[PDB]
Amino acid sequence: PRPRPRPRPRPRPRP
Amino acid sequence: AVQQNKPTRSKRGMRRSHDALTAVTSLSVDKTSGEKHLRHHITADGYYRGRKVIAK
Amino acid sequence: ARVKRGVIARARHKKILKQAKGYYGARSRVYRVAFQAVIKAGQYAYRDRRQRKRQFRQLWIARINAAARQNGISYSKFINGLKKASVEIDRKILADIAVFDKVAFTALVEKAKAALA
Amino acid sequence: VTGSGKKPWRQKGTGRARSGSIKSPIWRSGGVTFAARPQDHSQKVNKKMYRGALKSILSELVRQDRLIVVEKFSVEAPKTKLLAQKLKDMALEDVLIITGELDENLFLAARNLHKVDVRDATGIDPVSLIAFDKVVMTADAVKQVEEMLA
Amino acid sequence: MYAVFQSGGKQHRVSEGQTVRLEKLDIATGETVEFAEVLMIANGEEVKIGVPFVDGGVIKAEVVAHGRGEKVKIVKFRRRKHYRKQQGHRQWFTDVKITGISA
Amino acid sequence: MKTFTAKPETVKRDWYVVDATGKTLGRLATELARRLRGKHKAEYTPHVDTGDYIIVLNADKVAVTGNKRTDKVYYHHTGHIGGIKQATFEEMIARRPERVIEIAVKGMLPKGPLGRAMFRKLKVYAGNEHNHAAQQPQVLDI
Amino acid sequence: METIAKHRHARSSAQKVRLVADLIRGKKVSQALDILTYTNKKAAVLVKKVLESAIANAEHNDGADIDDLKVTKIFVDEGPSMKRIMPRAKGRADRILKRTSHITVVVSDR
RNA sequence: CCCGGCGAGGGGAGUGAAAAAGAACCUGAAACCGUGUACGUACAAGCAGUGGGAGCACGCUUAGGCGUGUGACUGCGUACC
RNA sequence: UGUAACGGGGCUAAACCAUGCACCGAAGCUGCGGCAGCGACGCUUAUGCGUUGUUGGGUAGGGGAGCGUUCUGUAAGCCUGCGAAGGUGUGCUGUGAGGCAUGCUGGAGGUAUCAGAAGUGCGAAUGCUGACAUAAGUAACGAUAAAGCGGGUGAAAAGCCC
Repeated sequence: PRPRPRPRPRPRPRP
Repeated sequence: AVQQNKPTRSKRGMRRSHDALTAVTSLSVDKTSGEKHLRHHITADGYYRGRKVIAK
Repeated sequence: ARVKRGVIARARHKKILKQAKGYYGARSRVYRVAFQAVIKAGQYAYRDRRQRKRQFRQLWIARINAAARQNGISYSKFINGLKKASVEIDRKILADIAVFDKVAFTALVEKAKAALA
Repeated sequence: VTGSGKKPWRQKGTGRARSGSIKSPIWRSGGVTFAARPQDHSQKVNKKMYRGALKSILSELVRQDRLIVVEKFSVEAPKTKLLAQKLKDMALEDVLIITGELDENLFLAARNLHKVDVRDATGIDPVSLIAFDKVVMTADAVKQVEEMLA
Repeated sequence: MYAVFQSGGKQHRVSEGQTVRLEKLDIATGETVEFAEVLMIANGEEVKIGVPFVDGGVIKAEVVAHGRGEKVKIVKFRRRKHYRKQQGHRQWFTDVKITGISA
Repeated sequence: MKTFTAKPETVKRDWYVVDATGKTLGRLATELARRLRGKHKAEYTPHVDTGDYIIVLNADKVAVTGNKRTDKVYYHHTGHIGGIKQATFEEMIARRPERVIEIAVKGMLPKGPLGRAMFRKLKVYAGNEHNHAAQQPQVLDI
Repeated sequence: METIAKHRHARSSAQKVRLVADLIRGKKVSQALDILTYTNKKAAVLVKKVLESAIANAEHNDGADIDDLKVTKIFVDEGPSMKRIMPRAKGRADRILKRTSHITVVVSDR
């Protein structure tokens, strides 16, 4: 029983 | 892509209403040998319209 | 002292599913859904026990107002005429009187008409 | 629980619930949060409370005529047949044989009979004065149980 | 020949011969009961409308039963407020058989 | 005891003929809805259609007070991408004279299968001659 | 006389066999064998073998009258599921079920 | 013994108190999947219940009426934490 | 997005102002029956009351009283192979947690009353284990180097042999 690659993350912003 | 709620036995059953098989109900007796076979098909012995067409 | 909660838990779920007999789908097989259904049905039973006294009273009023207008008098004047005639026959009996015996309702209308006029 | 202290899966990322050890009580093969320990269930009884209760037990016994005082109680031989012959003649079947002096000749004869028990006058207890239907006193046991209770 | 009388908080339209279920009274199982609070007596075009009650009219009835009614489950529930109350109830009744209608 | 409830198989329905000449639409259709629902009979049951059949004649002769003959707009939507259509009272009378009473009665009728069942008993005719003489329909003076 | 005849642990899902079994419910054994002969299903030859086994049990073990013999009741009940592992993409595993069924055929004369 | 591929499986017979104890074997619950029976359902919109309630099928003593199952239609009614 | 600024039909009174009398209208009030708490009460007396007055929506929370399960003493007593426990239905029963009887299966254990001790009551914790659905008989059956025919074997041959 394996997990998942996890949803590809978006480029995080800043102030 | 995925469902929000699972289908019931009704939705499964009403979907499978048209999945019922159909009978053939039209067996034709052979002219000479008198054995059952499909229309326009030779018999298991090898007869078609009275003639021993396959000789085998 | 280890206590196995096998017999008690099964009997508790069977009691709830026994009351949920007759419900559609998972509301009569699944304990999780049936327990919500039984509680909701019990809430409706408590609520509709008051509405039954409301729905029947407004049903009898319709019965009286129908037969009174056949005799030529409105419901508002009929009850007022009956009150002035010292008659305490309720709307339950008055609705049943007009349905079965039309003769007795005409005497009651004439009794209320004489008191009103 | 014999097992590892390793975290099963990652804290985040996975769709599984948060877990830190397979030995958790909400898991199979290991659990029991408040596990029992070998403890002592004996509770303290005051001397005047214990002696006061025994005197109240004995006072109810004479009111229910269950206390039978006799001058002597001793069998000649340790045979259980002649002891079973003895109390049957005085119409007793389930009694507490309490004597002032515990003799081995009577101790052996009452060892096999289920419904009787032989004790020493100093070794009395509340429960046997209640569980047994009748209780029999010899003459000198009364004078020994009187002073020990006072 | 059907008559209307008053009872423990409600009125009934009864006739001689039939039985009616009404509220519990303090009446022994075998003795009879009289209802002098008649409100209307109709006898097949012979009608009597009491004002308030019919003069000289009484209903001589006979009691047969004093049992309790069916069990109703009172359920009080408040969603998302951690409140739930269960209660049952069996209302007492009295089966009353009408034996006499006096005009 | 249990109160009376009319049985649908044992009801006694009747046939009535009314004339819609010079009648106010609201004052007429309400009475038609009252007779269709069965509120005039002493055996009225809210869940049983105990009303009577009604044959209304001269559907195009109905009158409305004020300026409603040209300003009462009958809106209806086709269920399409932009299909909203409207028609005035004067236009609807020339096109579908029988539909004016039917919409007015249906809005005054209860909604549901029973309300649709009692709407079936309303017979509307633009002329003063009907083809239901076989039922012996009596004249209803209203 | 009932003469029950079943075939447990048939290597097929109950859904596929119920399609075939619905064709011969309430039919004569002569007509049912002819229907199952020209039905191009794997369950068609599965239930045909049960039906001829039910016919032979209706003549040897008890009773008689093969021609006057009607298939009154027929049903397919799901049996145990043999579970395997199908290796899928991304290193994950999807567990498959080799579904079985119990094809019970009972045929009588009335 | 018979069917079936000298299969798997099943039906007879026999052992056994019991084979609704047959080796997948004491007791066999629920989820789930079926077959048969009774009713409703192909013009009728929604937490699917509840109050009222016609009809149908049965179970009964009574020859008056209750009970069980379904339930057209109808007022009210937007799950739990 | 659609009338969409009376809920709708619709209304020239079924709109607005003044007056009057009726009727509807809540679980509000009155009638009847039943339960419980609290304070008084004539006198009953560890108690029910002819009573009497009043109260009984409820979160967090506080107080009080109870039901059910396992084990222990009671208890080498009792029930039980003319059938225990468990399971599955029915009929009664109490305000309630529940209890009693019994049809069928099952097959040898269970346990009155009064006390004591809890691993003592699961719907939720993206709770854990096992089983079974769902999507659904749907995608797919894993390089588009390619199969076609005859004979043989076998119950069955596109995939086996020649």
